[PDB]
Amino acid sequence: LVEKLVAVDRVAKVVKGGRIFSFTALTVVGDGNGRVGFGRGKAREVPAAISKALEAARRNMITVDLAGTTLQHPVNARHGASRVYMQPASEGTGVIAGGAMRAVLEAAGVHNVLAKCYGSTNAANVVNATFKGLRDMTSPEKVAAKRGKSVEEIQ
Amino acid sequence: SMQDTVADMLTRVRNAQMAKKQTVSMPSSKLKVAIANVLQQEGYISNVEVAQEETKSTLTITLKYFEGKPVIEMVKRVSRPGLRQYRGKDKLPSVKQGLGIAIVSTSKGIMTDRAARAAGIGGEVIAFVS
Amino acid sequence: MRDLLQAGAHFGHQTRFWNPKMRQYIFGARNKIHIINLEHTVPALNDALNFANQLASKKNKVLFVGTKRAASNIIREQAQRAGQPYVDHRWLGGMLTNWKTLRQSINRLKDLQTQSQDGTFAKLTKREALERTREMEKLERSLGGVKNMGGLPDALFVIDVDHEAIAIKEAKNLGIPVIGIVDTNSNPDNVDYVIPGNDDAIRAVTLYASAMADAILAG
RNA sequence: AAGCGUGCGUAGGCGGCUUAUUAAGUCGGAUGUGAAAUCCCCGAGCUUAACUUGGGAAUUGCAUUCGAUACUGGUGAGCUAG
RNA sequence: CAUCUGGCCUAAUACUGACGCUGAGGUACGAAAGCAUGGGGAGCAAACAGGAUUAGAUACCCUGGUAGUCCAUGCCGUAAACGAUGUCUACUAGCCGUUGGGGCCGGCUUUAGUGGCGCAGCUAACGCGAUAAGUAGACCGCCUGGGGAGUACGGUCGCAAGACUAAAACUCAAAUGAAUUGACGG
Ligand SMILES: [Mg+2]
Ligand SMILES: [Mg+2]
Ligand SMILES: [Mg+2]
Ligand SMILES: [Mg+2]
Ligand SMILES: [Mg+2]
Ligand SMILES: [Mg+2]
Ligand SMILES: [Mg+2]
Ligand SMILES: [Mg+2]
Ligand SMILES: [Mg+2]
Ligand SMILES: [Mg+2]
Ligand SMILES: [Mg+2]
Ligand SMILES: [Mg+2]
Ligand SMILES: [Mg+2]
Ligand SMILES: [Mg+2]
Ligand SMILES: [Mg+2]
Ligand SMILES: [Mg+2]
Ligand SMILES: [Mg+2]
Ligand SMILES: [Mg+2]
Ligand SMILES: [Mg+2]
Ligand SMILES: [Mg+2]
Ligand SMILES: [Mg+2]
Repeated sequence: LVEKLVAVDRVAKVVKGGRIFSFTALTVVGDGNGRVGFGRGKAREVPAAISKALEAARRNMITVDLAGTTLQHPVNARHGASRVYMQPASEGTGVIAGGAMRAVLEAAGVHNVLAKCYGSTNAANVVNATFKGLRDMTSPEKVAAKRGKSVEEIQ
Repeated sequence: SMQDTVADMLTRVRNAQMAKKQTVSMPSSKLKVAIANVLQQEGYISNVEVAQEETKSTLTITLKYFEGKPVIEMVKRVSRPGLRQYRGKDKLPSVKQGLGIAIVSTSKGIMTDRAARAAGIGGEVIAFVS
Repeated sequence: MRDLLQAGAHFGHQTRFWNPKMRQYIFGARNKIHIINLEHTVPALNDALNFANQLASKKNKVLFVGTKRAASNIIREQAQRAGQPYVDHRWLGGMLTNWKTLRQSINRLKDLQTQSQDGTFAKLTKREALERTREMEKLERSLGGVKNMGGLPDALFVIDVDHEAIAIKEAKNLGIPVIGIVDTNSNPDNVDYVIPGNDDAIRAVTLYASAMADAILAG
């Protein structure tokens, strides 16, 4: 279960005599075969917040059916003001994607994909959108299952 | 006034599927019935029944669910009265790489995109269903 | 199916507070009162009540939730008359989710209820002894029927889908199974073995509880 | 940042249902055309490479002609949910 | 209160047979203030005058007070003219009020309005939620960082006050929305 720390920010809160500082971290975990999850942590120091985030990320994991090591079809997804588009590529390309997206793609076992973010590039909302896009992508088996056909009769 | 009557059928169906209705009933016409039969063959709905009253006919579709989700996930009008589509034969659109159908009107009737690439034709693109 | 129509489960609530999502199991409104469907109650109560024995066979216990003040004094009895856990004072937010939190309270309570009546706690003041007694008694108020658990349950059995939401939500969070007597004024939303019935009556609640304890008795 | 203060209306755009016909949009085939160079692909000369060069592919545009009629348009005949 | 007059709702029965929707230009109407001619003028009251308060007080407060507010006949064409939400059509859980009708046995149901809650969905959030900001279709209007500037010049309109149409050089790296934790409030 390989772990990928995506973002680490320092946030402040006003009190009567000055500022109280703290840290948030956003991390991704996955194995490399179709299971990935993401989480967030908060703490007064950076390693403590990272630990908290990783523990919150080891739940909220999902499973995703994928054609070899690329997507089954093109995916549109969004969370809040962030939009992500993903396309299956053919072997020999890498993950052509930017930052927050890769960690969700690389940690689930995707090796060839064309990906592009529109809208806001907030890392947390981008990771949320990509997660939602992989969670609701379907394979050629569930489609024929729910339609009363076989995998051959459809394509 | 209502001016697209096929988009109205697709909207009635889309709304019923997310209100979890069992059947949906609309006014009927030859093109609506043809499209619903293409939906039935592909396995997206269960049953299609038309019934005439004295002069006007009403059409009743019976929907499908699976794992507590509706079977029609996406249904989209493509060629509206404000912009008609008319693809050729190399340019027929493939919906979700082939895990969905595209309803096409050609001079041999209404069919799906994969069924018209075989015949070597293709006219107006009615809708995408995935 | 006649004992179903016998205990008082015929009537539901009044025809203004009905969660609209429970109409597939509604019959009519007599004197402005909706009635459950016995065909949908007695033929589903048994489909749910098979699972209690089919689980106790492997011997994994099930928690029992009732606190609505009209079925707490029946849940006190009919739940420890079958050798299982119980909770009948309040849902005590975050027990099935922060179990590692309430565990220390349960340990301190077992130590204060095990070393105060069998360990000869002497050489102390009477006022302090009475204070510690009242403290462990209030600690037993909402932890006593769930003392010898040490593990997370395998399924819950509720008496009001409405009044026990902090429990059903926690169950769905932790992925456990849940069975409840959802009435007409209650949403059948996430209780996974749903049984209709008049949750507000002493008789119907007690008859369902007796059937549950008997189902778990064939162990 | 962005619904005219509100109507009514001209050009325009878009328009219910059934049927017969037409074949303009739409779709298919065939024929002529789309200079060479350039871009791309095999491979040949330069010691290699730039570079030069053989053959292809492409130039999916245009026009002419023969067909197909589901949809949109035209024409005739019907209907009553607007 | 009389006279003249427009629309809406509601029930049957009959009739016509797509006669429709939207609309660039164009026209009609359009609060208050203001203008023109002729009247009227109780109360109120821009301007103005005096009395206070004040460091000062061209203000707030007090005593007065003319335009104006009213009528007749015309002009102006603008407002936070706001639901800050174009018009038209269809569809999608429920519960509680209220106005005008129809039906039925105080209550039920239906139809056109007008309010409060609220599932799904939607939204940056706040919120909206059959009177949508949900799901869709038809046509129109408008937006493209802040200032300069809704201004200059040219034109049209107006008695004028002005309205409408509508830039640029130059300058800056922000300006803005919604929510959060403090602090502060005559
Ligand atoms: Mg604004
Ligand atoms: Mg308006
Ligand atoms: Mg016209
Ligand atoms: Mg026309
Ligand atoms: Mg032709
Ligand atoms: Mg050439
Ligand atoms: Mg006609
Ligand atoms: Mg009248
Ligand atoms: Mg006639
Ligand atoms: Mg109009
Ligand atoms: Mg205009
Ligand atoms: Mg005065
Ligand atoms: Mg204005
Ligand atoms: Mg405005
Ligand atoms: Mg009402
Ligand atoms: Mg009424
Ligand atoms: Mg509300
Ligand atoms: Mg809307
Ligand atoms: Mg909005
Ligand atoms: Mg001006
Ligand atoms: Mg504040």
